[PDB]
Amino acid sequence: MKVQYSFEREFEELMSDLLSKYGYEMFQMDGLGDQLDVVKFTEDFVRRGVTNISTYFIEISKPHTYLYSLYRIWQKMKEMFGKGVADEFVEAQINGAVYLHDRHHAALMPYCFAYTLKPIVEKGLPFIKTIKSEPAKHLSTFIQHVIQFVMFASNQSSGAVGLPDFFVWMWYFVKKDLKEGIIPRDKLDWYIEQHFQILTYSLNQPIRTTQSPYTNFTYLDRNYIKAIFEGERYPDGSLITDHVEDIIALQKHYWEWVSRERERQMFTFPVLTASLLYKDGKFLDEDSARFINKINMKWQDTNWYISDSIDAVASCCEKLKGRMNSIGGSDLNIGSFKVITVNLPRIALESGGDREKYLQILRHRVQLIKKALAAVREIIKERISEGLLPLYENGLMLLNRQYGTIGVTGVWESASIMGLTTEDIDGLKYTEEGEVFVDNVLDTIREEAEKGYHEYGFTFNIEQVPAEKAAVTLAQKDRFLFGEKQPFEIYSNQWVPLMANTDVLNRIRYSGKWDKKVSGGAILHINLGESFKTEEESFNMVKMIADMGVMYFAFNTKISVCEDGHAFYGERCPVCGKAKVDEYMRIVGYLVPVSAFNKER
Amino acid sequence: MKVQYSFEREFEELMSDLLSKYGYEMFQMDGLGDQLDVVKFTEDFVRRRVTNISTYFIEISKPHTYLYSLYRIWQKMKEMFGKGVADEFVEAQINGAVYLHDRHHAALMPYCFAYTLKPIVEKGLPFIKTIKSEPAKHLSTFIQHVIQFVMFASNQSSGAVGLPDFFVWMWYFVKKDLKEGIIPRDKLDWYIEQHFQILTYSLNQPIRTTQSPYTNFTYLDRNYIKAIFEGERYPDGSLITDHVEDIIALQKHYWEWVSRERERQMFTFPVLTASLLYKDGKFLDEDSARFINKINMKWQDTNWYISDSIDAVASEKLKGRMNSIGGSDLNIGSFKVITVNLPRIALESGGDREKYLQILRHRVQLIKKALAAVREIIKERISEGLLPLYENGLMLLNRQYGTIGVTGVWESASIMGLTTEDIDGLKYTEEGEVFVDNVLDTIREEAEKGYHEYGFTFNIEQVPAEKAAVTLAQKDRFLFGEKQPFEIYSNQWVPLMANTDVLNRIRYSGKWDKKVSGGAILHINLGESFKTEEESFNMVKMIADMGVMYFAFNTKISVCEDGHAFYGERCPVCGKAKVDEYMRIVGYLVPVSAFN
Ligand SMILES: [Zn+2]
Ligand SMILES: [Zn+2]
Repeated sequence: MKVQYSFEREFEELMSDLLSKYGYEMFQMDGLGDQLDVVKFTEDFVRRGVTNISTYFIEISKPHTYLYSLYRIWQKMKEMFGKGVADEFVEAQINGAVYLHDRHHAALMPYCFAYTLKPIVEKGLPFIKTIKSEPAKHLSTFIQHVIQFVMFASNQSSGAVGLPDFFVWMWYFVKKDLKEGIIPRDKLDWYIEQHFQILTYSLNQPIRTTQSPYTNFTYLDRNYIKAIFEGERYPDGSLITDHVEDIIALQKHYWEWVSRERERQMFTFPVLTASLLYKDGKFLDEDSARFINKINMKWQDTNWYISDSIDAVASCCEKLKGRMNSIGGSDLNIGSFKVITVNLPRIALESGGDREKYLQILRHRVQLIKKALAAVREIIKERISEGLLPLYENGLMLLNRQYGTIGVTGVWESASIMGLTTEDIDGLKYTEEGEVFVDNVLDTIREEAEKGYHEYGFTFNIEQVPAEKAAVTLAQKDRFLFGEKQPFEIYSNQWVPLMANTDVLNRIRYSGKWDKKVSGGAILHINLGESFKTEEESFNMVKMIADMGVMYFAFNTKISVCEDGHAFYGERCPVCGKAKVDEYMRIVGYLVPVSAFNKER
Repeated sequence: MKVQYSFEREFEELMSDLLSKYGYEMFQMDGLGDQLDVVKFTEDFVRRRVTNISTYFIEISKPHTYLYSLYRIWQKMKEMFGKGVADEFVEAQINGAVYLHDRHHAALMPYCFAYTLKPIVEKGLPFIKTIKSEPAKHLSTFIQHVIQFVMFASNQSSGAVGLPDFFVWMWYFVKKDLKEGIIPRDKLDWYIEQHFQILTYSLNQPIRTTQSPYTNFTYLDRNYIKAIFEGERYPDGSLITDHVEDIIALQKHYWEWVSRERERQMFTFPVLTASLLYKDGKFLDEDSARFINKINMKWQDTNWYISDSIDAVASEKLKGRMNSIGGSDLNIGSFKVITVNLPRIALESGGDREKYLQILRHRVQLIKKALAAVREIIKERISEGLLPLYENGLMLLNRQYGTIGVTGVWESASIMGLTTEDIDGLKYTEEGEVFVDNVLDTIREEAEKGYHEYGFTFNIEQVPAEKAAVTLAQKDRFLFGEKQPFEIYSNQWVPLMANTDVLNRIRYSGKWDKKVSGGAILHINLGESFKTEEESFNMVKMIADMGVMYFAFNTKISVCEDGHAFYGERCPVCGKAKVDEYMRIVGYLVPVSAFN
């Protein structure tokens, strides 16, 4: 049976011309071949047996909503910029010169946001319109509302649901219920922990599919609490800044509880970050920094965020400032509506090793990505006007607080193809001409991101993206097109590859030079041979790393699990005595089970 | 642009022949026309506010998964019974002689079940395999697991999630938390009501799409509690039956709380039923019956279930009540319903009743063969590892019926010339009553033969037919023109809005409910309001005496823009005017403007 999809004549002509030029195999690699045949797709899915039937109904329509989104983006770009520019983008997306993230969602909903819970506390759940819900009056109903909000928001967006001020609002309800005698003192710590447990297990127990929503928590230091909440009041009229020491103590209690709970059961969410202010050789909140250094000795389960100023966060709750990162540590009231990534190894292959030629091609392709992002933003505005995205109508997601993102991947592999990498006793490194080359690539992307605000009327950022699927897909398309000239099976997501032996001093130096050029849109893994021998050792090393200008980092760890999910180190579980079956490590910046995750890439 | 869907040659040929015979309009009416064009469907969806983007991703693939399910059911019928039979079933589904329920899910997952919570209390959530969960130790974590269970089960099935023994298990956690000093004796009622509030609001606040899952609660009388749980024990070793009076008291407390909560905010779920044993003119638990009668006076929000025996629930041919609205017995369900269009057969017969009865018997025999094929496909999916509620002992396949549905009994009779009107109002003729007797007796003869033919048990239901009642009438008008004068077909023995006298309605239900073993509902519109409890209770007894098995009374409930429930034109809470009304249309209370 042949079934019709109704496209304009010009788009049919383009798709036919591209099939002529590249062949059916190119379409098959991009997800637009036999995946569109519902019968073949279904009979393959049911025979692959972990997965249950709820996954089928989510996956079956993804090729069809991708095809729709690519058509709608072509239509809009043709209207804004002309037919030639539109045709150029569709060709670049199908052949792999660029990568459109969340492509099955791209003409329908936005990427991510880091939320404040103030509207939830004051107004309840106003975005659910079939019933009127009253604002919470006690701790149990506050916790219920937080869970419902996370689940709602994860089906109105493709990426992370961030909650950096969670502990600020939880403290209010703890104190209220204590003063009222709802919670007796002799039961206060029991009560707090039982709510920690309900929230945490809910965020790791998937109802549909086999994966939970992606969530983030942040430990806010005393400087951050004070700068963000100056002037603001709780619903009882008291000043939030009058309660800083109680908020700090509730944050410390959660971090201690979760470190103990991992022996009983290992889990991924929420992803943990600590945000610290550091200047001229010292931490401005030294008590919090020493605390995080102490608790991390067990599992290294928390990522370090370091900043030298709180100016950007003072004014959060026209050019946009504030940190945006897809792993964790995005500032309160900041997000991104869409990411589109440039394939850097492709440009290396096209240039023949001529660096001036490389920089010309790069500048043109970044200009193309800006016009595609502008068109996607116009489509999101349409959806808001059509009544389809209530998080925007109700003041939770804010469009004027979201960037358009220019992504990068394969920096190392690109330099390697150009002839600009080497090795010595201290491991893999860039040549002297290589460090200059990377300087020039990032400075050039930055120039164009800045010009965009005056060109298009909104703000652009740059990220070295996690690239969970793109790192594999881009390398495969390049090998299809260029053969043995492209010798890598996967591209890298850090300045030096995750599993390279590069001296710690060189690694730290490189992140010191280049994190600032992407305004904190990256992460560094520190390669420590042997575990830390003492607390003071660890702390001296943290201070060294911060001194050199690294903005976001985490220490290496390899955590074992048994078949019943207990976490430990070594080959035999100390709880039940069974052998290890897998291990948890950071592959794209957060702790995951490695065999399953690597299969999923 | 054209996209290929890869079918066997014989199915391709069949679909081409049916398009030639009936034309593209018949395919459009069945959902297999321009609904399959992704671009048209998307641009139509987005320009229509109640719905949001989460609805789009659920609706876009339904035409495609229906087309796949129709093909797979054809393949399995061909394997089991030959190509002629498989071809006949497809023609009947496309042209409206039959109606396959939940058609977009029919080769992927099953319809419904009424669960016990024993395995949840004893094992936690083992059907979620990516993390290991421990059984609940306290009331708050028990409430959490019940919510998570309902949401998980609603995405592994198409129809209702029933929880008839909820209060038996909630009581154990109340008792344990009292014994362990978690909550003092004097703050007990406040603690209980906080948990009623969390559970109830979660079951009325949709996360994906704009509708919550369909859920049911049952008030079990003292007879039912004693018979179901004889010899059974709680996790602490004590006998369930030593606590009958505590369970009854906790059930009464919920029924009182939810009646008061409607003024604060009106909502639908869970749908409420009370199950009572009644024999030789008397309720055998009179205390509970009088309580239900008393509490119903305000909103008439509970449906009455009447039975004469507890033998079936006391424990290969399956016995136990199955109903799509509410009151399905503990550990009973259905894997699929396929409904017969009775007005079609009236139109095909030309008014000859022996011809009608011959066509009917053949069409029911075809429905049995299609149900048997669906069941074989469900067994395949269980062995592929796709349906974990069966592996984990929550859904049980030998406790599910295959269901033969009916709709349009009255309109069928009208077209045949067997209805009239007199001083009593609209009614069946004498010959018409005997005709309905014969139609129901024929269907039941074939339902009983199927056990020996196929090795599993069949039931009958007069279904709610929310969408089928409209689409089947439309298809018949397309094929027969002015000979089919009705805009919609009926889901009760006489139409709800007809002028029939109430004694007539009650008489028909008293005759015919027993023939479909309780798979029906009688609901009566109240004019004024009851003046006293005693008159209400005598009416309830009168209806029970006549043999009616499931019934309710209908009031007209007003709501304002802020959501408060009341009677009349102006709100006693906030002073604003009425903007809509809640009423019982197919068995459960819904906002009337939206039901459209
Ligand atoms: Zn173990
Ligand atoms: Zn009102």
